[PDB]
Amino acid sequence: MKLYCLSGHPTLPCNVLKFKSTTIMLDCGLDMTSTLNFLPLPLVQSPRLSNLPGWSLKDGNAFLDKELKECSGHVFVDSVPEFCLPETELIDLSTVDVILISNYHCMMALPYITEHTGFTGTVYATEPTVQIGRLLMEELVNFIERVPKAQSASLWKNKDIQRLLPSPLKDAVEVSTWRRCYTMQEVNSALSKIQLVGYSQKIELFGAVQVTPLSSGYALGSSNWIIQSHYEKVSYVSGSSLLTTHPQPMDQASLKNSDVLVLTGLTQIPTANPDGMVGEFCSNLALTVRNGGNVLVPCYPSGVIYDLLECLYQYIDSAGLSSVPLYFISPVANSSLEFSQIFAEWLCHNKQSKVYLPEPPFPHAELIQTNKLKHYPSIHGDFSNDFRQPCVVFTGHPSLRFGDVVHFMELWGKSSLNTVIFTEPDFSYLEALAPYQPLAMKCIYCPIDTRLNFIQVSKLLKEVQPLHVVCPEQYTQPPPAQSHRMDLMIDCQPPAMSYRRAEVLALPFKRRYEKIEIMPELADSLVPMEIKPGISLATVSAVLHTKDNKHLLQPPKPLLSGSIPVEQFVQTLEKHGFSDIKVEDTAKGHIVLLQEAETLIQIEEDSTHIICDNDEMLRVRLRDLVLKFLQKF
Amino acid sequence: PSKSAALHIDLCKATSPADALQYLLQFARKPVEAESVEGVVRILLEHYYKENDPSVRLKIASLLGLLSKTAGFSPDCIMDDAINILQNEKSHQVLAQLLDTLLAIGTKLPENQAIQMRLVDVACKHLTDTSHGVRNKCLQLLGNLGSLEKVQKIIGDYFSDQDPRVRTAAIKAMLQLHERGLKLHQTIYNQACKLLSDDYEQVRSAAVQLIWVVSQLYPESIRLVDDAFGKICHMVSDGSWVVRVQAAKLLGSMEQVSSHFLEQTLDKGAFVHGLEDEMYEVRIAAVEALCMLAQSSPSFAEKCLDFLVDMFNDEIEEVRLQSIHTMRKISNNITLREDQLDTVLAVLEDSSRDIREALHELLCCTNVSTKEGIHLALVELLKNLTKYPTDRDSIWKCLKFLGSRHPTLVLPLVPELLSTHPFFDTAEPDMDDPAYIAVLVLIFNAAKTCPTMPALFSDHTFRHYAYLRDSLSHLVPALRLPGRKDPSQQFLQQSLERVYSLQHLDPQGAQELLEFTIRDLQRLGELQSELAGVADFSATYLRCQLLLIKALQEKLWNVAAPLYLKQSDLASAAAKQIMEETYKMEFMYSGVENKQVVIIHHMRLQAKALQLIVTARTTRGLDPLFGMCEKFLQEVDFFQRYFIADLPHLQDSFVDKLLDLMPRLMTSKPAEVVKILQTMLRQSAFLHLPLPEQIHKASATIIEPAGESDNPLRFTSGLVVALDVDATLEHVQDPQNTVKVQVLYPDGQAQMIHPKPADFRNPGPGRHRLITQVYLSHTAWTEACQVEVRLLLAYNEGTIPFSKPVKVYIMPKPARR
Repeated sequence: MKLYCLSGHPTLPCNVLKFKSTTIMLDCGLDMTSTLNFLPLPLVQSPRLSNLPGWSLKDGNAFLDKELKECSGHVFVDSVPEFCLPETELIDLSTVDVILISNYHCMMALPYITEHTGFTGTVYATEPTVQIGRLLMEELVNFIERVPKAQSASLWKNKDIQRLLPSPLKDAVEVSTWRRCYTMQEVNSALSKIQLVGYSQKIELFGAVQVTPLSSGYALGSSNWIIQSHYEKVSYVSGSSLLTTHPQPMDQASLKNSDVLVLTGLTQIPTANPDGMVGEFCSNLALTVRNGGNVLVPCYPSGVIYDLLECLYQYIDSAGLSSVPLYFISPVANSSLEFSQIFAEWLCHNKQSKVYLPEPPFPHAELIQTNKLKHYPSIHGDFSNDFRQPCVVFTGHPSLRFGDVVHFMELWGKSSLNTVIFTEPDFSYLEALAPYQPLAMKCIYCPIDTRLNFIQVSKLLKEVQPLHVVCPEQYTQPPPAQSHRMDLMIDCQPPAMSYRRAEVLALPFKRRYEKIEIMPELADSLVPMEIKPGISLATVSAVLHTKDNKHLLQPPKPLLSGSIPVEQFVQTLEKHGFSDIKVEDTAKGHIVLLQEAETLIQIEEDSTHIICDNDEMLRVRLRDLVLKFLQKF
Repeated sequence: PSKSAALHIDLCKATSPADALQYLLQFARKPVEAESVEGVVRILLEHYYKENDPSVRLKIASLLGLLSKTAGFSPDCIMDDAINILQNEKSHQVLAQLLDTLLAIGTKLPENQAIQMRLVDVACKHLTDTSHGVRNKCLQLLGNLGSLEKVQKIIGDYFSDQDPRVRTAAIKAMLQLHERGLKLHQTIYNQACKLLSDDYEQVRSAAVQLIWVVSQLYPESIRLVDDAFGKICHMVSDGSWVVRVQAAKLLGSMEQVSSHFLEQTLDKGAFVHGLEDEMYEVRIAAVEALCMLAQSSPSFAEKCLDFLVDMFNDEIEEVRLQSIHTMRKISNNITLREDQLDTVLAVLEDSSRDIREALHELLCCTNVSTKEGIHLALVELLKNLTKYPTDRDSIWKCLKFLGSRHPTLVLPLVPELLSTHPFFDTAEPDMDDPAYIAVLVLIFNAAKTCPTMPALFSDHTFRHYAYLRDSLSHLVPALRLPGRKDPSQQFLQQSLERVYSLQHLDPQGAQELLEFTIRDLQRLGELQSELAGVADFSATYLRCQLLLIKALQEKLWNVAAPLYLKQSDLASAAAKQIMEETYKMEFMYSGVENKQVVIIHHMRLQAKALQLIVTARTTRGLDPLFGMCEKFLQEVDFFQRYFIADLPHLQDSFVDKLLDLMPRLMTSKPAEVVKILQTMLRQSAFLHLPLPEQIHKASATIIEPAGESDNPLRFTSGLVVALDVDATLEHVQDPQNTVKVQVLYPDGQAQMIHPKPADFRNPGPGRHRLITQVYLSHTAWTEACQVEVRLLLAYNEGTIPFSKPVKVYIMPKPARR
């Protein structure tokens, strides 16, 4: 019953679980914060990025002038951005049997583990999760592909170079395990081994275990999983929004009567207020378009931008700003809005009741019959002859290192008239502006997070209280920013547990009570033999048919208990025909003698001892006589 | 050393889950040992073997197996692993570690007998765990350790064990046994045919493979392959799709079957259900199966013909492309009576470029026996031409092959297809209309065999035949119409011998001979095409020698160093041109070996000597000249080190007698060194270059954009435009790491675009096709200007040009508001 922890980032987790015989590896998150350590990838070269001073160590021995280059007191390594994979060498991942996927945010690491290990098993996920995961995979591989960069940087990974590097480059874990991006073939192959599961589909694995999802509400298609036998249940929650959102609401019913409630995937910033925070979004967006000038929004193709669009649409009807247009620039844009439109039964119950009426669930359709939202695959085409200053532009990857976001982060990043609106968590705000400083572009950190914070985490834990709690130390230890306050933590009173990156934890509950099935002939060939009130007993003897990890019982030793009374023994011997039987007493037992069959029997406390002659019928008669004056176990 | 230090650090720290796991992970992730001392480190792995916390032991023995994968150890590691398996058998994790180490050791290097594959297999078979602890993985252990070419009984009784995972691993062991031969038996057929209904996934997808392999072993059961193939066809109808892929593919591995039961697949039912269920996997597997079993069976092929014409509306480009392939492979003695309408209207699509060229490949290899089919095919392909004036060469090829395949069917078409009015004079059609040319190339490719066709033309048609024969000789063939009824090698050798022998001249005469032979070699390279590469190679070498001699006789070495004319120097740049030319020899030219390499490296050493002496003449700083002398001497050291051989074959050269005076070159003032280098270059002998037998010069032709288009590419300021470049590469080795594109803006700033290896095509052995998109952006212009695009060849640290420039008009505009 072993939890192997392979990911150190709190909300992009990977956890192998050796249960009965299964090796269920929950979630495959690809840590993209490592990509923040590099230079961006512009589709057309800028004079600013090309002409930057190369940093030199004070020793001067290494040829790291061409390796890493500095900008405004911050240095970055100049190559293709690397990706922080989990340990594929802690355990042999070909022995991983079934991979479970919670959401599309923890699916980006799937091609690495599924085509560079030997994993011959199957991966299970909900079909919204696989569709938006496919579109995000194509997004990432297209943006990393467009203008190729060769990994010419290698010497910064050795130990003495990296401890002689300055900050933030010291803050990097296992740079040797970082691997370049993945290609078309393992995109196609990684989405072939996947299978389509439904929300709380009672699905069995290998005849041994049961897995099932639940609604999470973190995103469209997000799932919280349960691995259970009939007598134990370990549940894995990764991302939930019990705050009012668009997808199907969180389930609180299959979480209870469980022992482990692993708290993967909480909020990035506990100190937030999403309704007022998107109010702040509408406020500064309105201010910037009112002064006259575009706004830049780094965004994923899916997720929270959908919610943003809704309120932004509404805010037009409150602002009288129908003149400014809305642009969505992404190579998966039309398919993203399509899959937003279609995956509708997985939304809320009242949103399902909106699907009852023939109306589009997501209101960006109403944005496109009003000619407000314009989606384009790329700048290479229809965007050139339709662009309108000022605008609201939604761009590529929010890490600010690859996509079309780098082009609009240049060009327009020269005047204080414009602003860029960072809205998505798990990417550091000041670190994203680090290659772009010095800079006059207005910046507002306005992050919208839907994941539950520590107050409702406490409510969840006091609602469906487990036997054990598993979480990283970032939930136990006070956060590095607001370390001065104790309040926003995990607040439970069992001893909670803490896992770091690449750690082994034994779950302290032992399997002891398993399950067996009986065919009815044996069930009818059993008798109850009630001896002590309330507590029945029965003798069972069979053979056990073994098949498909669900054991049966088919037809093809019970022992004795209870001290025998000597007086009743000699009385029933006298009444059965035996005669001239003499009894003498000792300190603790009795010696009884039958002259027939030359029999001497001694009785003591929890002890009987018969001694007979060469007889058979009297011997077995004494056997059935003494075994019927007691209780069988 | 490092392994001993790591072991000492691990023993000193001795933390249970902290130091051991992190230390093992760091040891694995940092580097490989790549030495025999790692085997000694295996003894260090034996030092930590006797410890608690078996996760750390599992990681340690995984590291031991990884070290065994480097082939550092041999039998000692095998004995240690056997001792650990026989002693430290403690639960599933240590069992996994030991069996992984045994599997690594068994396939590490030897894979031989004498307790290298037999004793380990016996130990694995004797240590079967009670529940999944080793069972699947000890079965694959006994798989990869074949005992002798006679042990299948232990696999045989394990077809009916508990775990389906262990069933799959027993299956994979049976696979790897068959891949080594081993003369499989007959009862495996019975154990396999009882193994279809396992009532669970992931075994049937391989049980179909077991049925295939024991069926194609030998067909003797009662008839064996018919029952097995019927079972496979039954498995085609399974609900799961992976088993359908496996069933279709593994019946596509079959090659023999009874004929009548093969027609039974379509009527009274496998292929009637085997197509229209799933994505390209099942469909492509089934149609590759019908490819092979239409190739193997000369009969049946009308049935696969009309089971392929239905599946044109599958809305997958991959399915369309591979469907065009699956009927172009089976187009032998097959005609199209009624099913030709859909296959010619399937061309109607917006771009479908690969689909269109595949369709033209299909149309030139098909067979048809009707006249109206020819009429409809011609009018539809002319409609294709009038809708896409892009692929006239491809349609000229397919119409040529269509005329050559069957001439007879188009004889009545000629009175109808062209204006042949009986009494009215037929006006001369437009010669430059590239649609009449296609029907002419049909007509005159179909006119080669049939005699009753010259009488049916007109006078303008014979003059059109004259021009088509003289212009496009590779399209129309020669007819019997009454209207239209090595010295270079010896010359190159004689010229090269005249250059090599005639070297005892006045430098004026040597310069004149060199210049004449340069012009001769360029003219020979332009005239020839088979020997163009060798002529250009010799021209480049003699150009290097010409510039070296011309720089040697210069007025710079007639006055003293302070009396230097900076502007009048001609020998300064000559070093740079000969340096670039040495790059040109060792990276432009395809087929070269070590003799050409050593000669052009020697010429580079002479080039660096010329650069050294001119810089010594220019400057007066003692430290720079001393330093450059030190770099030059270590370059000479590098040259003699890497080329420690071939000095006996190359005689009386600059470098030979350079190394003759080598220790005095070590101990001398740098002025003495540079004067003796001047004296050294004056009687430096001219080397002979043995030309390689097969050489070809690399070059590129950017076929689009042509650059003659007057229309501008128009976009908005600060935004990007993508112009598609298609270029043809010939005789380029490894274009993926070498060839790049360069964009010169008319403002001076340049862009070096690396291509994608996926966008490189390979249209044959020697020519490649680069198709990429070039990304351009600027900050608005006042009129549409000329942006330069050129393909560059890169090498390791440099880039040199090898393509003709092309120019494009670009118009960036501001926004309207």
